[PDB]
Amino acid sequence: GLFGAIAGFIEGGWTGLIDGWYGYHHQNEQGSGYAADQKSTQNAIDGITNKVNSVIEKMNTQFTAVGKEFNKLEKRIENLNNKVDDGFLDIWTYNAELLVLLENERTLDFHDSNVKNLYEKVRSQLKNNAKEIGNGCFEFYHKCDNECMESVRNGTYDYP
Amino acid sequence: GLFGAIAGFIEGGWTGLIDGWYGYHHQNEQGSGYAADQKSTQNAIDGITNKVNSVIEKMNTQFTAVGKEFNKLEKRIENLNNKVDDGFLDIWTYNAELLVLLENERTLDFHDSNVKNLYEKVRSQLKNNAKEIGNGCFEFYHKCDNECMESVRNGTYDYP
Amino acid sequence: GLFGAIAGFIEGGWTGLIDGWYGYHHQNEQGSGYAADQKSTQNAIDGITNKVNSVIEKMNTQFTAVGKEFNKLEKRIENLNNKVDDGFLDIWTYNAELLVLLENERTLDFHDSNVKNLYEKVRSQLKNNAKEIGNGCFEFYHKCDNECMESVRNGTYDYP
Amino acid sequence: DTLCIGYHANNSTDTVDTVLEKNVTVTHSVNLLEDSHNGKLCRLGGIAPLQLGKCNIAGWLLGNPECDLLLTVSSWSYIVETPNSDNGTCYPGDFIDYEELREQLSSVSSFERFEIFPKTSSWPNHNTNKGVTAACPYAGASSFYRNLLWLVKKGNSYPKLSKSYVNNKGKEVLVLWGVHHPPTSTDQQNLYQNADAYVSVGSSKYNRRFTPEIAARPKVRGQAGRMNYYWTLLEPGDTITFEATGNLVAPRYAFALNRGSGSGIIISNAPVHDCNTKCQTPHGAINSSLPFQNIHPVTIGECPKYVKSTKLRMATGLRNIPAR
Amino acid sequence: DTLCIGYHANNSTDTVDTVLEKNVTVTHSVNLLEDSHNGKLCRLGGIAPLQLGKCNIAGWLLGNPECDLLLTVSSWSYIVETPNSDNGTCYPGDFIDYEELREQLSSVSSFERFEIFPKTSSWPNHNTNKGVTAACPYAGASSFYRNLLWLVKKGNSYPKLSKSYVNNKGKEVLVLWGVHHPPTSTDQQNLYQNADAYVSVGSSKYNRRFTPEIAARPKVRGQAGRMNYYWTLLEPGDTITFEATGNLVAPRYAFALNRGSGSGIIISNAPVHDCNTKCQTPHGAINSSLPFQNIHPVTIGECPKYVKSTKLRMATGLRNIPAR
Amino acid sequence: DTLCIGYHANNSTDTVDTVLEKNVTVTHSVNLLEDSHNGKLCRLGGIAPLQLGKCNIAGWLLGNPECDLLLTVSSWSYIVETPNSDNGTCYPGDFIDYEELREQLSSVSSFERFEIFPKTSSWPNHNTNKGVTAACPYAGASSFYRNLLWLVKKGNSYPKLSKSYVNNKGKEVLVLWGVHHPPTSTDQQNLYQNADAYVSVGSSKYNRRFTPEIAARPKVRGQAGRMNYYWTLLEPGDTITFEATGNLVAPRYAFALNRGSGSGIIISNAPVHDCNTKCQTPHGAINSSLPFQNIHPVTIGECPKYVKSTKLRMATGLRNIPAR
Ligand SMILES: CC(=O)N[C@@H]1[C@@H](O)[C@H](O)[C@@H](CO)O[C@@H]1O
Ligand SMILES: CC(=O)N[C@@H]1[C@@H](O)[C@H](O)[C@@H](CO)O[C@@H]1O
Ligand SMILES: CC(=O)N[C@@H]1[C@@H](O)[C@H](O)[C@@H](CO)O[C@@H]1O
Ligand SMILES: CC(=O)N[C@@H]1[C@@H](O)[C@H](O)[C@@H](CO)O[C@@H]1O
Ligand SMILES: CC(=O)N[C@@H]1[C@@H](O)[C@H](O)[C@@H](CO)O[C@@H]1O
Ligand SMILES: CC(=O)N[C@@H]1[C@@H](O)[C@H](O)[C@@H](CO)O[C@H]1O
Ligand SMILES: CC(=O)N[C@@H]1[C@@H](O)[C@H](O)[C@@H](CO)O[C@H]1O
Ligand SMILES: CC(=O)N[C@@H]1[C@@H](O)[C@H](O)[C@@H](CO)O[C@H]1O
Ligand SMILES: CC(=O)N[C@@H]1[C@@H](O)[C@H](O)[C@@H](CO)O[C@H]1O
Repeated sequence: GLFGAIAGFIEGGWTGLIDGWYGYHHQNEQGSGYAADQKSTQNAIDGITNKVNSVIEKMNTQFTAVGKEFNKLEKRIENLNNKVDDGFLDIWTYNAELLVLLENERTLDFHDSNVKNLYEKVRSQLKNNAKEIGNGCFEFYHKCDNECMESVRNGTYDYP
Repeated sequence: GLFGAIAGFIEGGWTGLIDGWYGYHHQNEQGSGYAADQKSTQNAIDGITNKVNSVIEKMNTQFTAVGKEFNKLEKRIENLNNKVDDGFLDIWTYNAELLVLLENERTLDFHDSNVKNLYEKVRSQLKNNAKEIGNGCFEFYHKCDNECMESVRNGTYDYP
Repeated sequence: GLFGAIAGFIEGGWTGLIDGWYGYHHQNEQGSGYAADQKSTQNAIDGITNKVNSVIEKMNTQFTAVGKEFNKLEKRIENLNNKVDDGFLDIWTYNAELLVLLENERTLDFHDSNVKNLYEKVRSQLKNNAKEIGNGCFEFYHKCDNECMESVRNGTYDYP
Repeated sequence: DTLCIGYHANNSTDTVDTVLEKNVTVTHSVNLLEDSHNGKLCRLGGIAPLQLGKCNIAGWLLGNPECDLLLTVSSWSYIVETPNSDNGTCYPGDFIDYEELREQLSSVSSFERFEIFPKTSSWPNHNTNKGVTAACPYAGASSFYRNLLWLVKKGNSYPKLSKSYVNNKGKEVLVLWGVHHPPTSTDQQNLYQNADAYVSVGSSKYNRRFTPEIAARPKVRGQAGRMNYYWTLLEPGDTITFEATGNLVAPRYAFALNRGSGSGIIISNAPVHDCNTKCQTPHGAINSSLPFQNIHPVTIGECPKYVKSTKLRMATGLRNIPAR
Repeated sequence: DTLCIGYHANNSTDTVDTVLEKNVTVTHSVNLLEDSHNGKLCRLGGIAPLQLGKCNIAGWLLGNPECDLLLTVSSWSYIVETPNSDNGTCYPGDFIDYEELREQLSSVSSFERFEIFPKTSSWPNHNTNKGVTAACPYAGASSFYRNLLWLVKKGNSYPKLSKSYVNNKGKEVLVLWGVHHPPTSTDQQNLYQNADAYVSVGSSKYNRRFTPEIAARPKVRGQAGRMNYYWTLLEPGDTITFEATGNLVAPRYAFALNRGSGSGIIISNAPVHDCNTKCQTPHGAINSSLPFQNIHPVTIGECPKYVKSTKLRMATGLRNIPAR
Repeated sequence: DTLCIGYHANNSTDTVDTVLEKNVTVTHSVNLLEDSHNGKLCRLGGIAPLQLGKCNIAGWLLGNPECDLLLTVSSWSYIVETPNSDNGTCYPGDFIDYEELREQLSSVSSFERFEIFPKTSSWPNHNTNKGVTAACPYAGASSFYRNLLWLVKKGNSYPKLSKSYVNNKGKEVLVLWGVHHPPTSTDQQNLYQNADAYVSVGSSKYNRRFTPEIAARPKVRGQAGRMNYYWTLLEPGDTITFEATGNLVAPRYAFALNRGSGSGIIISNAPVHDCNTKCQTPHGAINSSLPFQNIHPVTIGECPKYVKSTKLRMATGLRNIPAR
């Protein structure tokens, strides 16, 4: 991870979480479970969607492209024509793979950055009312019930 | 934000700050106001300047480029010539937009990273002598006067 | 630095460290010295190695590419052929320099990110048992001997 | 009471490569590379393609005896030649600017074939029935091109002929013709009487003179002689005039062309089939929304950008760490 | 006492797009795309362009009667043809390797026109005054090209002529000439006496023979006959020899060319104007430092790289969050 | 007791550029640009290159008298022409489709030269010893091409000759020949008797007729006449027939070609040398693993992608801050 979060200080993922890419677990007296953070997950979905669309936009559509014939005394232009076809073919294959290769890295870092930020956000919300256990978990001091957990999620919580 | 600072934990910008991109506000007894952090702002200006110049450098100048005529029995080379012109035209338009598109993202993240670092720097300077309020503000404990604020800025401050 | 670590809050490098890119110094009663963090250094070496190989992979090998002659009444195709050679030549030179230019930035940030993470990792390991001096140094409270230092390195340490 | 911050994970096996690491399992991804086709030649714009089959453009335009099947076709979505399109010029000879004509046909979506010079009324003073040869057989008997007329002398006389045509089809008219070259001066006389004949063709922009070149050449399809083929695109309103004192293989049928961009000629062994598509390749039709395809570089219609890639998967989700 | 860390913001409305988000307002940015021109054809290197106006390269070099305006021009920064450059070969015929000649002229910055074969002294034995035609009129009267001389028989005699020229201009010399083709053998005799004439042209590297091709062709500008135009670039020190027994339209004026890279021919309706520029396009001149422009792909001089882009703005400042 | 976290540093002086900062010293880097060669022309695949030296392809194939050195060479790794490769067609004339032939030779790795028409047995009725000229000297005496035979009349008689060759070399056969053009009809008669001769060449696909073009042209190497050169690639099993009543410069030696992709012709003044390489350029051989090189765009074998770059260094280590 570029931001140390995913596969970093938060070792693994939750097959349990199933409403988004980023979320909370929570283990209150009333019970446990998982909850996805819409705010986060959506902004990510929008960004990634906009990214894929932007990539596709940059690539043009292939229209009618057929060969040409050349007689036995036109080997030079036959080759020139061939050099041009292979030429652009190699350029675009290069552009397509290189673009995808590089954006995949950026996308993964993007997610890593998002997890990281969600943590820091939650962290500065709880401040003293809990301690950093590790693996991205906060152990409360003032027993946080179900509606208390929810307050942390929607960023309302608020309690010095 | 990729670094959670700009439009992140520091929600907005200061139309008030007008000497740089990054700066401090400060609200001492003697008075308030804004002050830009040269060190930061300059290193950013240098970097961005070097970035724009580097982009322009990679693009070449267009010299004399005029068409060619072909008679009624040279439709194949007329098309080959056309396929080459459109070919490179699409390649360079692609390169120019894609480069700009990608660097704009990098530039914004760059600024985000700079704000973030300026904060952490200031933070580790004050340590215990103040608390993190939020929105990138530090509330002092030992009443920091005008020349005290300045010490934080120029990184001299120094006081366990 | 994009992550504020290298040439940032850890001002310089250690010509003394010579087993990796990232490591610890340590100044215990028993003695001082330097030690490289394999885990870190290796993952970096693997990544950079994979990066360089990936770059080279994207570039193709140049096979037999020789000129063509044209007579005095084929100036148009002689120029078309010339426009195509210079064309792809400028495209690939652009691609090669731009790729290298951009990855050099990414590589440096990568290292910066690694130093940064190694710090935060060590930091959350020591927690209360030491204080953050600055320049990426931790001053212990409970006198950490040689085998104690080692425990911090291999991430075993463990002591609330 | 505890509250943890984590990220999604699932049973996905999708993998993508990155600058720093290869084969990284992801939670979500989109394949951008299309690699499937139906292995069939379908119609575009609801119009069937012209399957030349065993014939090639030359055989089709000249009217080789083995291409009668194509006689009634006059509109197509694209032209198809096969690895067995060998029936072209059954009579040995050079087809001038042949590739150019092929290039011209690439933007022709249809034509109106017509008898520019009716056989039974345009040549009162020349024979119009002995123009056949064993090199261009039909039903075992000697024959000839359906769209040309091999004129020979009548009762030991070949008067200077002069025939003109004015184009009012309101569009380009493709006119084809030939010049015959007997192997000996004896044959030159048996066929055209005049020892020193010439063929002359002209329009507002076309102007060319032809001279018989008598000589025995290695036999091809039994012929030691040769027959050269020519063509020109007569513009609307222009006039083409043919003048000859022998050796002229006169035009019989010509074509008023209709341009209709976005078409071409392709070589394929894929079978034509009652089916529709917006994208056609020599291997079969593509039906995809993906930005790329690695089926074939030659394409007709609306298609994905061809590329040499084997895989092009873009990561959307994040690194999948189920840690089960 | 408080100390906050923040970032700049202002009244900027500038917007840029990014991979993840479109239309992002920024505090500072630079436009890299030039999209303005003065809609005028200016001079480069302080030299005016050659405006062919109603004439085209053919009319200019041959000296079409409607191009006298161009007669005194011998240096230019670039050549300009318009949508109405129709005056070329007033006498119907084929101009061989015409496109090639145009390509050649693209690297010619000037020339020295000279009378290679003076009209009043080079043809003692042939008539030099009856070479006019209604196809090439001037002031309502029949005329002819200013740079060629249509030679015809003198007192019912057309002796074999032989004229040579040795090039000491120290540079390439463009020599142009024509070969006339009467519509009938009667005219062939009225003009040149000799029924079977020929024209022969040769140098150290050029060698070609021409034969009259008598035949009536669809009339163009009243002519049923044709006149073919030829040219060649005689190298320094080389010699060109013309030999003919009729049908030769002899060179009168020729051009010693001066190469000077960085020029060309463009088609434009933009008006020439007393103005200067370092960059010229068919639509008008560009005056910019920007790396790009979307004005026109065809360019002359020092210009920004053409591109199909509509917008190319690079962000320099940061996301603008004034939050007013 | 203290524990610090730091990073490597050393005495490295390596520098790299980045988007934001230029000239950044690094601890480790790899140069991707190869810029060294041995300035020598070596052999590839263990085979020496064919050094034409003072001759060019024309001189080599025709057998110019000054190229006897090349006579015994029949296999090469690549062909080399120099800035002084001037010995080509010693007898002034046009070499038809010469560039095309050069292009053809670019994929020929070797051939089997053979006497297609033995000199002492193929022309019983024509003289085979007077075919020399001062334009193609050897040892100060008049001579001629080694691979062609200039046939002239025998005892004031030049009968219609007819010579054919059937190709069983199981591969393409390159056949070259010429057509001579005397400066005067007198010479036409001294050399070939027949005033109106013709040369005819044909195969299953080739068919062309040639006519003497008598005329005095500027002298080149003392010749006012001209000699045009022609060639064709006879396919396996096909037959080529030559028929002439004069002016034919008959083939003497021909070449059975062996194709072998991955070769070509280069122009260089670099010296051939007893050495081996997998990559060859006109300046010298490259021996590198680097992905790039800026030595030369023209290359033969396995080489690094050419690029205009001066420097291409990729950072592997980190920013070097020794702070000594
Ligand atoms: C008339 C014509 O040109 N058609 C030929 C036919 O003669 C020949 O027998 C057959 C086999 O190759 O191919 C084509 O059908
Ligand atoms: C029908 C006809 O013209 N017969 C020929 C036949 O003799 C020849 O073997 C074959 C292949 O070239 O082509 C044609 O089928
Ligand atoms: C000398 C010559 O070429 N005459 C014609 C002229 O009659 C005609 O009106 C003009 C425009 O159509 O073109 C040419 O100038
Ligand atoms: C056989 C032949 O071509 N002879 C000439 C030779 O006399 C001349 O010196 C050389 C270079 O100028 O070119 C040719 O080799
Ligand atoms: C021909 C040449 O100079 N190349 C040599 C190669 O033969 C040898 O195996 C290698 C060993 O270090 O060094 C160079 O690559
Ligand atoms: C040719 C074919 O079978 N492909 C069809 C396509 O025509 C149609 O547009 C698409 C969605 O409507 O569904 C595909 O299966
Ligand atoms: C009068 C004459 O010379 N012939 C044509 C005339 O029909 C036409 O109206 C004019 C303007 O286009 O162009 C001339 O060339
Ligand atoms: C050609 C034009 O109009 N552009 C002017 C240029 O002439 C002048 O030399 C320059 C000086 O700053 O300013 C440009 O805007
Ligand atoms: C003797 C001979 O044949 N060689 C001549 C040489 O003397 C002359 O200097 C050179 C000039 O181009 O031309 C060569 O053909």
